[PDB]
Amino acid sequence: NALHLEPLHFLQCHSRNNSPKDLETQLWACAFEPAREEGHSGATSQTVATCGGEAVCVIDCQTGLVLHKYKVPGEEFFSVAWTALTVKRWNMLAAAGLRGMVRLLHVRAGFCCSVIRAHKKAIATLCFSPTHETHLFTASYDKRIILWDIGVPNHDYKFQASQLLTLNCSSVPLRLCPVATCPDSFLLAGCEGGCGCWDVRLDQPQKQRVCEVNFVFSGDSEVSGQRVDGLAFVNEDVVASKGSGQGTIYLWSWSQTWASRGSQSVLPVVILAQLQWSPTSLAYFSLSTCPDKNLVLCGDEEGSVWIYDVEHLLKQTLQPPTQILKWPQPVALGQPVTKTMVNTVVANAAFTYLTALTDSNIVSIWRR
Amino acid sequence: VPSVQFVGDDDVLSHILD
Repeated sequence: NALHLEPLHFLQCHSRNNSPKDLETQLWACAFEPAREEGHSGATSQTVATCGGEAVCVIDCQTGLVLHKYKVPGEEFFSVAWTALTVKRWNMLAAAGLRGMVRLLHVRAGFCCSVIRAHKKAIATLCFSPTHETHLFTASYDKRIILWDIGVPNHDYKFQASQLLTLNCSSVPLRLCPVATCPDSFLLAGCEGGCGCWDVRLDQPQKQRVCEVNFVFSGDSEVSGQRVDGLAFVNEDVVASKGSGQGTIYLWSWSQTWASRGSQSVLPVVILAQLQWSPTSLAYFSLSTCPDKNLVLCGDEEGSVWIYDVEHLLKQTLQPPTQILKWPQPVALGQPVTKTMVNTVVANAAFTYLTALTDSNIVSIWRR
Repeated sequence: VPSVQFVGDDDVLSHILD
């Protein structure tokens, strides 16, 4: 336990039919709330939004209490994302999934402000611009990524959303990731068919845009054209990305890759290092990062969290994790939950709280 | 090791409404 992490809570709060027996609902996404005041980093945020089944929960990591819950019959929520708006700061929570609708929650006030019918198919994931807090990307099974401006809320807390760009994908988009050094100019997306970069500059005049560069990670025909289901920046230049069935997380340089590009629409990335991850062929284990601590985080099919401190690596063969945080088999209904999978793992920016979501209707909360 | 804590709808502190 080199990172000195301890399990704090295992919350069963997305249960179907309000049942204590639900140890099966898949939890799909989680996101720490920003600071509640402008100018604060929010790095020690201890409030996390989670979604799964018909529900979005907002949880205090410290106490484990569910502060807020939003439930929509017949929805299946796949993605949550926060944005800090200036109205005084309002922390808005966007939630979406099966129904193709973005539901904008004013959490503190206790209600859903507005709903955007963004797609006619499910939304796989949502992502706000870090710099233009009203700009929202929605990625859908209709093989589009749409960039929205949700606008300012009117006096009665209503939003009038407009469409800024449509990004056309050759396969379903799974994971969104703005380019760290130019997040309103280029967007990365991990898709069922690999990882791409789209030009999202609004000063270019085309409104429907195909991928500018499709990336290549391996010359192995066994992996060519395979999904990229985890994608995040470890620091301003270095991207961590992965697919399934490869036992590997790739660390690559945005700047060196982009510099090599020219006009090529298909481009091998400049790889900096490769990390050993689980060998599972199972799909949709996403990764995340904690840049301030130089960490990559990725759950696996046994419910472990692989943790990599890549500082020394990136300053100077598959590299091993720094720590593998095993599933601690907490007791439910008096019996150990001996098996689960952790498909999403997210830490606050200071790495004082870590949340690991399972396929067992359990939100795992660890403290450092 | 904490056990799994069930949080039912009546245990939530606040429900968000439409």
